[PDB]
Amino acid sequence: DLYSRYKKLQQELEFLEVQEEYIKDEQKNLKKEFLHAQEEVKRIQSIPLVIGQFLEAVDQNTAIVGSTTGSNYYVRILSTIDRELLKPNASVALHKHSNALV
Amino acid sequence: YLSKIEELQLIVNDKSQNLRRLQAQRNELNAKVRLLREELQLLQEQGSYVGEVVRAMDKKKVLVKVHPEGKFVVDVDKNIDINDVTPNCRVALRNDSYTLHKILPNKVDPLVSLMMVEKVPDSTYEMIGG
Amino acid sequence: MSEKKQPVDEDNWDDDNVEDDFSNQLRAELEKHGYKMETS
Amino acid sequence: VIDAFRLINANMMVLGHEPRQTTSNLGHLNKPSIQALIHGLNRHYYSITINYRKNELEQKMLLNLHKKSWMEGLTLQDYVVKEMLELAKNYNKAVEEEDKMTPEQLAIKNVGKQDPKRHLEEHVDVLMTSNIVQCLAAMLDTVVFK
Amino acid sequence: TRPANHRQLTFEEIAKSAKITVNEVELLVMKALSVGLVKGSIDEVDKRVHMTWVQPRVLDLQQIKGMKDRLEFWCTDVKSMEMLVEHQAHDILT
Amino acid sequence: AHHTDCTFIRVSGSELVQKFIGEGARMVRELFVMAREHAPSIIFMDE
Amino acid sequence: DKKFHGILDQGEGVLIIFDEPPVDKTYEAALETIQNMSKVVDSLYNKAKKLT
Amino acid sequence: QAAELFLDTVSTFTSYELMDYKTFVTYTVYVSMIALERPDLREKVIKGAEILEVLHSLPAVRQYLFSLYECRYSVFFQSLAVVEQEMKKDWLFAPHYRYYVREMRIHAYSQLLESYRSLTLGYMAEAFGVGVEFIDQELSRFIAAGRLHCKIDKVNEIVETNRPDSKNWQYQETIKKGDLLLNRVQKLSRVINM
Amino acid sequence: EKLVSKSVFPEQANNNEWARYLYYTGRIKAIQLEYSEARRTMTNALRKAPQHTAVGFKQTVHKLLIVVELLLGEIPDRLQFRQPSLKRSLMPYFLLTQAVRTGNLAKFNQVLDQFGEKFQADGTYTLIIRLRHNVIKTGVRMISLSYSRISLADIAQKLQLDSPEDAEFIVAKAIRDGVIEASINHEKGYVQSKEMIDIYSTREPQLAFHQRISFCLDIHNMSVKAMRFP
Amino acid sequence: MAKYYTRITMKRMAQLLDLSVDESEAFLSNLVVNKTIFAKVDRLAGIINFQRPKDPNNLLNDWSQKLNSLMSLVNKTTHLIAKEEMIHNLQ
Amino acid sequence: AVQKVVVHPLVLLSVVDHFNRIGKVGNQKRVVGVLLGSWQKKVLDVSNSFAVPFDEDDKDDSVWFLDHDYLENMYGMFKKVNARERIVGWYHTGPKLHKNDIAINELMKRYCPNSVLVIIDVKPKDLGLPTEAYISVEEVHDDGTPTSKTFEHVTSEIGAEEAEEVGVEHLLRDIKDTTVGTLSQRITNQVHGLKGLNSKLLDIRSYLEKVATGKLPINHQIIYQLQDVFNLLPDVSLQEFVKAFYLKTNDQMVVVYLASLIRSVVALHNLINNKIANRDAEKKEG
Repeated sequence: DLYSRYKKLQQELEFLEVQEEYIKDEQKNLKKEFLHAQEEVKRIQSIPLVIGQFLEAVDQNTAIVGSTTGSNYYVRILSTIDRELLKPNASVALHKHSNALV
Repeated sequence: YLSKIEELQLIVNDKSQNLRRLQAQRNELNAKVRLLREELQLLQEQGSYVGEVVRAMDKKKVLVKVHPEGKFVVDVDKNIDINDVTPNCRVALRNDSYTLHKILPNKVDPLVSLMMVEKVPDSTYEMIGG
Repeated sequence: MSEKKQPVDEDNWDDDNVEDDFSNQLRAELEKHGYKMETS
Repeated sequence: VIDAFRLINANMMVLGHEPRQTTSNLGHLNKPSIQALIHGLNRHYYSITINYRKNELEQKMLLNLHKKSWMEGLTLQDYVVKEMLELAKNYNKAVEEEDKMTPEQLAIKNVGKQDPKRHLEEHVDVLMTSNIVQCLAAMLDTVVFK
Repeated sequence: TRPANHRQLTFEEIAKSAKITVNEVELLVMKALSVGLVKGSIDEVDKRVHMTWVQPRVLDLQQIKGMKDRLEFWCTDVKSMEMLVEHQAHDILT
Repeated sequence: AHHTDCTFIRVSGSELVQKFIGEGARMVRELFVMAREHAPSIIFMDE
Repeated sequence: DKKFHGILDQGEGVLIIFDEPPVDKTYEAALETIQNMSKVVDSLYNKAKKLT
Repeated sequence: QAAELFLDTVSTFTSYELMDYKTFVTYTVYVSMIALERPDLREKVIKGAEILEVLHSLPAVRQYLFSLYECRYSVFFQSLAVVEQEMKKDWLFAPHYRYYVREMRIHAYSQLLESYRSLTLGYMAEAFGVGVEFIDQELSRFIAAGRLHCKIDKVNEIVETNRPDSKNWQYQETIKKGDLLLNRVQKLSRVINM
Repeated sequence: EKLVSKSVFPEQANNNEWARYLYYTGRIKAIQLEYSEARRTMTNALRKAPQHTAVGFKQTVHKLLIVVELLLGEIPDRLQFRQPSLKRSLMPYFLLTQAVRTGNLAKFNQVLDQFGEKFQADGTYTLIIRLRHNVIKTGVRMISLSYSRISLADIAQKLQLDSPEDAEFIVAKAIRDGVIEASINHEKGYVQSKEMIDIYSTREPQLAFHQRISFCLDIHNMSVKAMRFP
Repeated sequence: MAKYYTRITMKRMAQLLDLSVDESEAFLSNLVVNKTIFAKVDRLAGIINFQRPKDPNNLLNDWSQKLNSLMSLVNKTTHLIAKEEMIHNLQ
Repeated sequence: AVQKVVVHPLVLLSVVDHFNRIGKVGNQKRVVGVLLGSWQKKVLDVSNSFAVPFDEDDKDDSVWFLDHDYLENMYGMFKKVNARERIVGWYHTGPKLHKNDIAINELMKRYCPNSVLVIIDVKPKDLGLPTEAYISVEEVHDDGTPTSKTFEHVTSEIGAEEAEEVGVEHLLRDIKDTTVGTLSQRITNQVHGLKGLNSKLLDIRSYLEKVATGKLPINHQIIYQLQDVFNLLPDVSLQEFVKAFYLKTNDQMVVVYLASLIRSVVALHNLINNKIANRDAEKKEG
């Protein structure tokens, strides 16, 4: 059945190449989504931000801070900001709605 | 040989599946980075207030003073036991229902700077003289 | 993967190029070059 | 942020508030779910799903007026380019020269235990896009004009 | 009237143009240049003009230069080259 | 302090707290409470 | 050494005294390429040892 | 390396290997000028406090060291000949006697040429030895070696100048490092690529 | 026939095999009088020698490169590589390189007779036989780099030409190929030998210093090839 | 003196400056004391090259020409529609 | 006056919605509405607008009706919603301007002291922007054209709004530098090469066509004056632009080289990052 097997192997390559195109096409679509989401992370920072003072970091991705109002809040630190800057109380911009460390 | 060696040529084309695995890994890798941005939708949620527990009572009720306001009785969350709550502990009160979201440490006044444990002084036991 | 095949067919270097350049020359040893200028 | 709400009658409370003949639409309705403040006053009201009405030419005119208009699309003159570029290219390359030291550290490091090495400094794409687009001004130099 | 090429002209033609002697035109071209009604670049190698900005009161004839003699014909050439950019990188356009 | 294996607290500061406009019992009551949190602790006083 | 910053400016009739020798690209690339190739040398050691 | 490690002129003590501190100085001046740039030569040897007394003792060493800095080309060429006899006679300096003299001649030729883009060979003769042909033959051989970074001319009898490294040799400097740098990657990729 | 037989296989997975192909391909060009292409091929072949090739092996590859460069007339000193086994076979070539620099034919003749053996074993002895005439070319190349506008009589003194007319004949040979335009006046100008001008990596070499970058930038293919392997 | 001219004679410029050619170098030293700039004059050819002093990269020259030539083209197109409409007004 | 005419996006959509509202009758062939905007400065910005019922007739373009009541009542109610809002002009579709427009303009001039006409096209095409700005004024032409009363083109822009493309752009969008120089150059060549040629072609055709139907090939000073400004570059033969040699050509090489030399360095960083990424990280048999 060598003649039949030649057709069977040929079919396997044809199916694989047909599928191979799909992965690249979806991957390109994912690249566009990554850029759009990255812009959204930049967007939260741009809106007017209430001034705040860092107080303590309970854990990575979270912090305890006192704003100009002074009320202490369990805010979430943004991933992009360098962690070393966060440790000194210094001053941290807070998103008005989130209160997060923008 | 024409129909028994041409099938062998299709075996050469089998290596494209190995390339498909490499691209499949990239599809997952891109998915992971975008999923991290989907995780960043969490940053939108409002932060819970930070308050100190004056004392605890039974039936999942704790007396916690808000930092700029007044005493509030709060319902403890399932994650933290009433036993875990203690007097003079800086818990987090939920933004809407004032619930006990979590227990936060570092409940200490300016004296923390005085600790001076960090940046331990240069080793000098050998440098000391007689 | 030794080729083989073709067997059938500073401390002592670096200055070798410089030495080769004037190995034939420097018979004057510089002092004669000065004497040649004196004759000139 | 806009959301749409319709009240539910107290008499209707005994009856099921919203019988569903279609599971998928309820699932789409489920995706918004409820807001914590809305949950506080949710009783006596039911959230109703809101979707953009079909937009075709309306979508097309804003679409035409987005990249061409809302974003910069002069097109006749859409294509600094050679004045401050030399400063930007030197500055990013200088940042890379300092940044590349972290990758040099990773290769030298035995790294038996995995540790962050500040790699993926990248900026290679940023340099590539800036140098190539400015080099594409050659098309303006000898083709778009004379 | 002439953009480049014929715009550049000998001092003697300017001498005829200013109705003055060629030796005199070396002095005369400077006086004509002095009026500086139109900002331009002038080379005194042959007193050739090849200058920059000029304001014509009106275009000569039927604006023949404006037709395929200068404009339009060059624009037709550009779009064919634009097609060459598309052919060079059709996949990139996506 | 370098060769300790214990929390080292340095309290050579004078009185800014207590009944002044500052804070209450910070120099002593608070310092001991922080030392309680870190059980192996040594406090160095310079006055 | 330092001076007018013009080499033998005796012939010209227009004058050419100027010095412009600090292009950042030449210096920054020359340093980075030497430093980058150090990764190439080090990477060879890491890969070769695992390879054999 | 010796000129750098002979920085300890201040404290050579009276080492037995040195016949005298005076001998150590004669070696340090001889070794440093070959390997020292003009900014270092003024800072370390011409303005050197300890070396100056020792060169006060030796008139020849003082004239030879001073002439290169003073740009007294005629005196140094004669002085270099006196140095050659001493270098050949000296043990531990005889093996490189030829390299020292020619390298000094290359450094001397570079110094006067750096100032002028155009130099008549007659002018070079006036600065150095009188014979024009002898400067010309050294010029051609040094130019051939790649030393003297200049292009000679005949009949016009004017020596011109070569391109600056910053002006255009920066491209050459990137390519020279690049050729070895690129060559490494070509060989390396094959080993993992197999 | 081998040149026509040449096909694809740029994979060169062995790499040593590519050096082996290059070593003969360079040999073919050297015997075919394409010395300039051959030296580059030999250098590429010399670089790909992972195996020790310590005795009588790499030395043969080195021998071909040095002879072809000498055939070009550019003089390569042996100090750059100088492998000890290359050195044992290089006692002839090294003296021959000194002989090429020297104007003494008798020294070259002594080297040819005394060291004819071993070079004949290498099989590059025929290249040495052609090199005997090539000694004159080395001097002219030195003159072209050294003098922008040398006198015709001076060229006659430098290369010891018997007559000025013989020197003019040598100047026509000097133009040859791959050297700066002589642009000889044939009168007062003599060997003007004017060098290329405006070679400042500016507009005149704008193709010159941009083409060099294109090749290195083309090697960015390595990022695509390795990325494919996972 | 500036102007856009290129090969105007330096001796003629001295005559235009109303000072003697023999003492012109001293008279032009007055220009040096004024230190107005060095627009450039080639005395070897006896020509004042008063067009450009110290040549920088001509990056702006392409940028300004490109911005203006393109801007004039849209301006021409924007006016073009009105005139085309006027022929259509009678058509 | 009317130095620039920014049109808010909400108004730009409003014209299209009206065309659909009257889409049942295609006889009108245009949409006419009162245009309300604020003259905060010389810049004119159009804001919320309403459409007055109007009929345009092919019979001599004299049968035109504008309802005084609709214009007055709606404007007053809309002004009650926005104090800043005021009549600033009128908007019409029908890209070719009808002769009747000037008569409608006179009524528009009466309602607003410095009113403007925006010829927004409900069906968008390609190039430029949808709105066309025309202001009709009466003056004596310097050359001496009789009457000299005509609409004059003015610069037009798009207004700024928030959360407006969530309805539309969310489906697509391309806000990145990835497509810069990949397709952006293609669009400019696509339009400057063809659309710029088309307007010049209209004038080149006008050399005989303007004689045949156009006002005049030798007319409207800017026909030659603006074209001569466009011909800042000579246009033919020597040119002295890219043929400068020592000037622009030498500079083009210096910048292209400085830009190119980074790419050789750029390749080095990218290639070695791939070698560590695949040669070491992929090769982990364990």
